[PDB]
Amino acid sequence: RHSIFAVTHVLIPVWIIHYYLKYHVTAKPYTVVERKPRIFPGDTILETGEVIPLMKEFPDQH
Amino acid sequence: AFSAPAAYLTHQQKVLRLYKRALRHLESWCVHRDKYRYFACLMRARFDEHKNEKDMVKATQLLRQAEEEFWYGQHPQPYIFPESPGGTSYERYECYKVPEWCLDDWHPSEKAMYPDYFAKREQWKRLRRESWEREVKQLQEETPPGGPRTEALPPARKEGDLPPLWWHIVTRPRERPM
Amino acid sequence: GFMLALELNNTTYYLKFKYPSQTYKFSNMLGYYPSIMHRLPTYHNLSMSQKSASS
Amino acid sequence: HAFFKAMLFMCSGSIIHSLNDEQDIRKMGGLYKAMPFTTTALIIGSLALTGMPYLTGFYSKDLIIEAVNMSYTNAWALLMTLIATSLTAAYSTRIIFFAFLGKPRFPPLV
Amino acid sequence: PDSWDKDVYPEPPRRTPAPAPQTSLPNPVTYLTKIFDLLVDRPVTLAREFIEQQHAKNRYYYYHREFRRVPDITECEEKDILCMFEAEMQWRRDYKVDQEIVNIIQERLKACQQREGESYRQNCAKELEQFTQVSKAFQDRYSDLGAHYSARKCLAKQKQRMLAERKAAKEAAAA
Amino acid sequence: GAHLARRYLGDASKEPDPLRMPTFPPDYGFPERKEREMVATQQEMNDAQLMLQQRDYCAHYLIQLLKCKRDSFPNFLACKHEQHDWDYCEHLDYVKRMKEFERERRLLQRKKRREQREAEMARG
Amino acid sequence: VHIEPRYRQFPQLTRSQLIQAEFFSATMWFWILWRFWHDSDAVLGHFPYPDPSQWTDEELGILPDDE
Amino acid sequence: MLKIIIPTTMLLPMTWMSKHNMIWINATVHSLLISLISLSLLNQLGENSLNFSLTFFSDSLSAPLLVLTTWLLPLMLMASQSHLSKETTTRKKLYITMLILLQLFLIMTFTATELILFYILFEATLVPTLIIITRWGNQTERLNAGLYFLFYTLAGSLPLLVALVYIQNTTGSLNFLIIHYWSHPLSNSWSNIFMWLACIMAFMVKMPLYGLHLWLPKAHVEAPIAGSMVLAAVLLKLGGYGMMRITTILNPLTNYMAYPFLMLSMWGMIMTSSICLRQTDLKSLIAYSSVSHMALVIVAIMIQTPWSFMGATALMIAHGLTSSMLFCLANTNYERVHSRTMILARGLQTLLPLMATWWLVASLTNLALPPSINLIGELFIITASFSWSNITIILMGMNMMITALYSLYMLITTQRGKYTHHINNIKPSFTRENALMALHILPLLLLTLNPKMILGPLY
Amino acid sequence: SDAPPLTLEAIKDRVLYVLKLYDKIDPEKLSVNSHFMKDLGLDSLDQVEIIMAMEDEFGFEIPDIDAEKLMCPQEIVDYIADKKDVYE
Amino acid sequence: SKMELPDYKQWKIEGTPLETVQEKLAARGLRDPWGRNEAWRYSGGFANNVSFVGALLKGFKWGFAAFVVAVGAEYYLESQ
Amino acid sequence: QQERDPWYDWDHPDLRLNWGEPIHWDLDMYIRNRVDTSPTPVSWNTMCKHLFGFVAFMLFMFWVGEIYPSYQPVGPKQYPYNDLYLERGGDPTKEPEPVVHYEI
Amino acid sequence: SFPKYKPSRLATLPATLDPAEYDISPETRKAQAERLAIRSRLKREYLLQYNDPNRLGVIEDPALIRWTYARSANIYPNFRPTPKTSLLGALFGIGPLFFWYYVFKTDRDKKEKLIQEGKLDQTFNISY
Ligand SMILES: CCCCCCCCCCCCCCCCCC(=O)OC[C@H](COP(=O)([O-])OCC(O)COP(=O)([O-])OC[C@@H](COC(=O)CCCCCCCCCCCCCCCCC)OC(=O)CCCCCCCCCCCCCCCCC)OC(=O)CCCCCCCCCCCCCCCCC
Ligand SMILES: CCCCCCCCCCCCCCCCC[C@@H](O)O[C@H](CO[C@H](O)CCCCCCCCCCCCCCC)COP(=O)(O)OCC[N+](C)(C)C
Ligand SMILES: CCCCCCCC/C=C\CCCCCCCC(=O)O[C@H](COC(=O)CCCCCCC/C=C/CCCCCCCC)COP(=O)(O)OCCN
Ligand SMILES: *OP(=O)(O)OCC(C)(C)[C@@H](O)C(=O)NCCC(=O)NCCSC(=O)CCCCCCCCCCC
Repeated sequence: RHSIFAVTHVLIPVWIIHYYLKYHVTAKPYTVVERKPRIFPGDTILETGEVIPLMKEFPDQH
Repeated sequence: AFSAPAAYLTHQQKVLRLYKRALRHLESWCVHRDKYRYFACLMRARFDEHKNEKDMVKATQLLRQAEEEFWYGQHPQPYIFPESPGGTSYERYECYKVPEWCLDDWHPSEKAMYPDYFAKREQWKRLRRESWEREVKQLQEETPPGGPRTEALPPARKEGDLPPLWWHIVTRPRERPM
Repeated sequence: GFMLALELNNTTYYLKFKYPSQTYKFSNMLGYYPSIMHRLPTYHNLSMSQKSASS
Repeated sequence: HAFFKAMLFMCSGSIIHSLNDEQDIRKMGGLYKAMPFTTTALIIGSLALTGMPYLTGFYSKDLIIEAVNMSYTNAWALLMTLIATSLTAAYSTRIIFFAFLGKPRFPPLV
Repeated sequence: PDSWDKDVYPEPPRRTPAPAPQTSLPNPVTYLTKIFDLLVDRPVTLAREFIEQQHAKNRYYYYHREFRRVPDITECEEKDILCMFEAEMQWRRDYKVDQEIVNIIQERLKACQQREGESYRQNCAKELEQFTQVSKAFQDRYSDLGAHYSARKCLAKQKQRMLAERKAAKEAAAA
Repeated sequence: GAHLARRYLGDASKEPDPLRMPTFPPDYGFPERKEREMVATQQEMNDAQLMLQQRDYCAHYLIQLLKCKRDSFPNFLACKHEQHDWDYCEHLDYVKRMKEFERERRLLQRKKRREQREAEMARG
Repeated sequence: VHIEPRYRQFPQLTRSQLIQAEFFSATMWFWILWRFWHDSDAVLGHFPYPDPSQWTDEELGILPDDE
Repeated sequence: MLKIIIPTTMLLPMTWMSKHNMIWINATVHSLLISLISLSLLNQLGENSLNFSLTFFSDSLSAPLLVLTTWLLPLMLMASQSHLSKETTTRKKLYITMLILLQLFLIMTFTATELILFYILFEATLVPTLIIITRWGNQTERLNAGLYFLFYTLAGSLPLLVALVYIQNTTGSLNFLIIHYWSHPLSNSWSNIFMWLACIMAFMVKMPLYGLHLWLPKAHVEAPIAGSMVLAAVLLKLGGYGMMRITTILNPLTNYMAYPFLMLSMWGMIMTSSICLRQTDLKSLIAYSSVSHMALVIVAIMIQTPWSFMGATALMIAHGLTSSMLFCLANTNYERVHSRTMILARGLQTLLPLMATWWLVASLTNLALPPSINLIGELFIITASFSWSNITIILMGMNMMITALYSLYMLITTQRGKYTHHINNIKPSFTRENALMALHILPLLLLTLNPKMILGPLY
Repeated sequence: SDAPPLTLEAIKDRVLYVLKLYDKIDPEKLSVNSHFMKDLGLDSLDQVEIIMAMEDEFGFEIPDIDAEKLMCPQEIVDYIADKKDVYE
Repeated sequence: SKMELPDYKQWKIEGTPLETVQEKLAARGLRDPWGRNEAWRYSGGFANNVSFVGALLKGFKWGFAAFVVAVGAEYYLESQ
Repeated sequence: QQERDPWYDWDHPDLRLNWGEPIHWDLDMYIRNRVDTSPTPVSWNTMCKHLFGFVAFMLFMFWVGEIYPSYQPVGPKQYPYNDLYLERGGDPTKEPEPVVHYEI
Repeated sequence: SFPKYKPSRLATLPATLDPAEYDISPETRKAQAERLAIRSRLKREYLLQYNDPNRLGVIEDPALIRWTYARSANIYPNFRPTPKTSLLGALFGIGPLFFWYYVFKTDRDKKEKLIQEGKLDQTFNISY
């Protein structure tokens, strides 16, 4: 009774939505398409371990 | 809205209506209170200037020019009371007004609630039923043979009578029914 | 805009009354757009719907 | 705009409710001290709407004006935009002056 | 996933960057992600694994229907109704398959546009070219047939196009 | 703005037309011009997914600013130096554009003056 | 909270509403002053507008009217 | 197909052998069961139709029409038993017999393989409707309206017969499959022009096409509730079904001969929509809205594109359901106040709130509120017409603007405002009427989730 | 909540309060049943201003055909009570 | 509830702009009979009201004090 | 129907009609939910003149401002890689005319 | 003395500016009295049925039936073919049809001629 509302109106709906998305929606191709993450010089790739080279010796007009 | 209208408005009523309308529009123009009092005294003096004119043609002409001046100088957005015909709450509560005869269609389970109210309603219905013929007879006897010249209605004249055509006037729903 | 609006608002405190100008009448009546466009086209359409289309 | 416009409307509704469903500003007098919280809320909202610096509306409206000022723009459009920017403060002043300043003009039953 | 074919629905290798923090402040996104994983993800995967165990106890299969190749409308006689009917049915099936091919190409194009972000104009030229070619072929085949279309009308359209191409080739050869 | 008043109220042929500009070769008066240098490579700009309008000669500072945004996310008040550097680079680009505008304007007011002087020298 | 109509007198007021209004007004003014003292360049600008008349004809590559 | 026809026939001895107080219950129950059985026809193929035998076949175009026709009969029985209470048992059974015969004729008409049988049943549908209108109507005009219903149709349908028996004398068959497979182009000659006119105008009259639409505001107004329901929901769609069927043999002449009918339809949309704005009669307003909606289907069929055909099918089904519901809602008010004047009874939302909700839903569906199938059909027809011609968007959209105007006006006049004072006999809505509106509106919203069921053979 | 349930005594008090604030009316001679013409020696233009003062007092507008008839404070109180459905 | 109207004899136009209106009307030979009816709008808590600029600067003093104390603290704390 | 007295005790107050009185041929157009013919503070043919004049003046001023635009004393914005030719559509097998930007 | 107000169809003349209410004759007063008498008799006839306790249903208004009948059923019997009626009918029923036919025919012929010579950019026009 302290937090019954938070499980009947939030937790159950998010459980159902997560199940439907994870195991039914993504079972088909191109259903959930995400924007490509931004890659900047000096970043490290988590898949291949590649390191992006730095950005070519700034003129350094400071 | 209760008084029966007349066939025409006399000169005095027209001048009084013009005075009230001009004062209202002047208050609309003069927002501040002291300024409105000043110019209302000025307007009252202007009206009293011709308070004792005995030339009816001259009085009618003066009223005509006053009306023309008012129409030229009226406020395009005069102040209107909220429940007035032009106000922001004119017919706001009409959707909540329900006629009383609908209570006759209530289910007996609904009438089980509010028993005293429905007993009093039955008393009122009996009182209405018992006095209709007398009201009809009074209307027939008082009305001239040609017909009613105005919409004014006569009051009850004997002891145990009610004024003719009283049910719908008395049993108005409310001004704030809900 | 703040200063002119405040000045013309303080102007209303004076004990002077004068009839409105045509610019104020245009501004207050919404450029006479509802007073014209809600009356002429609607009247013409509702009159043609009965005089010719229906009758 | 969503924030301060919605809260300005709630302040207007609060005034209307407190003045017995009266919406004409000509019958609203001195509410600066009678309704301090509503008064301060409407003052903050009018300041934000007019583009007071470092308020919410400053970060969008002033940049909009500066962007119109440095674009290949129709000159009449720029002039009308500036005049509208002035008229915004004009009607904000109208609202504040006729709703919160001066002497009361509502029915005496407070 | 293995549900669909990766050759028919390709996507780039999905390069992602490793988290490299600079400030000492905590990341609310990481805390909320951990909360979502502990509170939402785990019950869902438990329920799904239970459902999968239940499904594995009853394994039955369904098959893709194979349709033989029947003679087309070009090999049918003028008023021979049976081969005409069979060829028309085969043509309708081919029309539906072509529609679905166009649909697959369009899905590729949509996924390209969403995935590439702000570089979609440059990084999706191949998808646009494939869609242009497929759309041109489909327009040459089935466009302007209208309602009450049939294999005969498509054959007549192809014959008219072939006459136009032959005339154009003859005109070009005269130069 | 003054240039608007001079172009619209004065002689239009004495001032540049922004749509058709520049009308003179880049080496008409300069003895030697070095090509403008770009730091960020095309692949870096493509991977950073910069807007096409954002892909200018100041793109490297913008890339640094975006990287510092992403790195220190909860502290949204940390990239003062990067934002300042990007703004300074854009300011330099704008002053270069103004320099080009002024050069073109004075080239136009010099060319027609020279032609009119040559014509006046050939009156008789 | 229970306040009565007053009929031609100033309405009854509570301490909480007055202190809340004053506190929020002071908060807004403090925010404005703090941001101005920290982010003046957002209003007064950060870089100066150069004067085109101050640019030499050698900076812009301009021949001395004889070539 | 006989598994649906034979129970409909068996409804007659059932009705005639039932008790004096049990006809309505049994008829409603068994008609609903027949509707449940007819629901099985929705399992269509993607290439060719369901050829049950040499005589009857079912395509994706006629399956929704069959389902709607079978579904309408229980609603007609529910709506008719109120005003037929004082009627004698024999005349009640005669009315139910008329309804059953109409349903059987429609069932056979929508499934006939051969055109002459289709014409025979499509003309046989006239007799029960005429009998119902001229016998159980309420006013003296019901006779004249009946004549308008009888001679408008026949004058258009008699040449059609002369055309059909002519075609079989040249091609050798009138079977629809043979006609489709052995189709040949129509030459541009006066004889072919008049054969095109003969094969078309019979279906234009039943739509009705603007100009030949005068019979409808009479027949729909003076008919009883069930007569108007069957006229609006199903009988108007016979012209569309026949025209969609017969436009196969008319190409390529349809490119040239459709211009007058297209112009008539696109201008009649505006004319009828404007007429709806000034109508003192509610039933007449609904009748005119029916013509305004059918002009769109006429245009869609005339322009001859797959999107237009899908839109026409969806719009036909949606308009049938919507017009039936609107006629029921108007009849509920009429049975209280005994007058069809729209402004006589006002402010009914205060007195009948749930009926006001039904009115609101019907009005919203009428003006094609998305994602209702009305909107789907209208939008498909609009896109097909825009492909046909861009300038068409000027008219259709205008019609849309008028369509929302007279609908909500119709809602405002009867439901909003203040109640009229002198009326005091407005009883609470019965369970029968509320169930009737619920059964009218729930399938309408259910069809949104599965639009492909009502998109025709072109899907 | 909203405005209190105003009563007959409140209406009479407010009407007499507004009338007593009128300079042309002597507060001592004023009574509930005091006629505006006979007892107080006023004119029609004065009655119009009294009606307007009543309207400003109670925040609602009285139609002129109803306003002309109200000749003593008791009539004004009765009219306001009939307007606002006040029974006590 | 359970409240009665204030005394009507206290509503005097004294010290209010109604005096100004009365004097300019007496300079014309006329009088204001409704002047007292409005005196309540100038008598009690409504006697004095703030101006527009004062209204805008509602909490400027407290906010300015907080701003200056915070700035003074931070400026000297930054000199570690 | 709006011009009729709103303070009269009409038999139909919303419609402002009395029982038995003759009804206008065009009542449904004047129902006051619709076309209004009430007198206005400013006469017709003057409001029309003012509105048409304001609209025409606005249109003419907008056209004039289009003819005389407003801009800043700057040159065109310069983009490095052939004005971003590869990004702005592509076609990498063309090698377009080099656009050259020099320092100033 | 002031700018005069002139009435229009959609902005009628106000009652206070109408001279008819400022030139009164005994016959004018008699006409006003007769109008009031008719209105009062109609009001009494309505109120007698309105307040009747025995009455249950809708009070039938002959004016409303007359209005509806005149608007719907009385039109054709009172129609006569006249040059004005014939011209108005021909215009409003024939002109729009041929105007739209001409517009659509012109547009479609232009489009078909563009298609025939193959310059319309019909790419990606799969659906129709
Ligand atoms: C930074 C460098 C720039 C410096 C610029 C120079 C410095 C400023 C310049 C001064 C500009 C105007 C400033 C004074 C404001 C006017 C206030 C006033 O009292 O006016 C008196 C009078 C109205 O007073 P009233 O009727 O006695 O008051 C009645 C009671 O007070 C009723 O009392 P109430 O309580 O109802 O209050 C009524 C309302 C006042 O009632 C009104 O509505 C009248 C005020 C009209 C405001 C119009 C201002 C802008 C209009 C733009 C229009 C564009 C073209 C439209 C022309 C269409 C032609 C058909 O009072 C207010 O609420 C406050 C007024 C607003 C003050 C703030 C305005 C500031 C913005 C304007 C100045 C621009 C500064 C920024 C510019 C930056 C650009 C770089 O209006 C006028 O006579 C003048 C209006 C000004 C424009 C009208 C032009 C003449 C119209 C006909 C011309 C011939 C046409 C021939 C046919 C052609 C056909 C093609
Ligand atoms: C209220 C609504 C009722 C329904 C309305 C139905 C509309 C029916 C109209 C039929 C449309 C087309 C019919 C004939 C096609 C063309 C008609 C004619 O205008 O075109 C010219 C025809 O030329 C002349 O105009 C001949 C026709 C003139 C005589 C006909 C009288 C038309 C007057 C309108 C009568 C009203 C119709 C409705 C009657 C109630 C073309 O010139 P041409 O190239 O040589 O002929 C080509 C046709 N060929 C190939 C068969 C030879
Ligand atoms: C509610 C009003 C509805 C009006 C319906 C009536 C319109 C029908 C149109 C005319 C129908 C007649 C066509 C009959 C069937 C045609 C079959 C056919 O192809 O025969 C033609 C012959 O076509 C005809 O003979 C038909 C001519 C018309 C005769 C009757 C005239 C009736 C009025 C015709 C014009 C009106 C049409 C539009 C009516 C408008 C109604 C508003 C060719 O035959 P062959 O002799 O073999 O020629 C080839 C070998 N040389
Ligand atoms: O005291 P009562 O018995 O009630 O009657 C008083 C009255 C004087 C009306 C009557 O006794 C009488 O004798 N009337 C004679 C006619 C008469 O007075 N004619 C003159 C008309 S008054 C007038 O001209 C007022 C001038 C002011 C113009 C008003 C317009 C205001 C401008 C608009 C402001 C926004």
